[PDB]
Amino acid sequence: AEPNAATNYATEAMDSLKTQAIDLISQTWPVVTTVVVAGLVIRLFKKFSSKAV
Amino acid sequence: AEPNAATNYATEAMDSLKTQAIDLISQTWPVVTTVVVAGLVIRLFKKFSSKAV
Repeated sequence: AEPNAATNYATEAMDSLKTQAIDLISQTWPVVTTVVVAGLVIRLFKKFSSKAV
Repeated sequence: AEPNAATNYATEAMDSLKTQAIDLISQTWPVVTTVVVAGLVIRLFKKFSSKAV
């Protein structure tokens, strides 16, 4: 009753904070994917210079 | 006889005041239990923010 109804409202804002934290981390994934675009494209250019040496 | 019968009527209202004071304190216990519902639910939310830091 007393802590049961209090944990019903608390669980509602906790699951909206779980879904919106998964959205914020979904903006993190494409940013580190673009950092790996600089790593793979620049390091393939280093393969151009080393292979011609 | 004289203070003995006087203390019989006085003891009757004293034991009705003991039982009804135990009832009034039984309304006090669930009110401080709801204050501990704010302490444990709010302080578990503070555990959410501190654990993500």
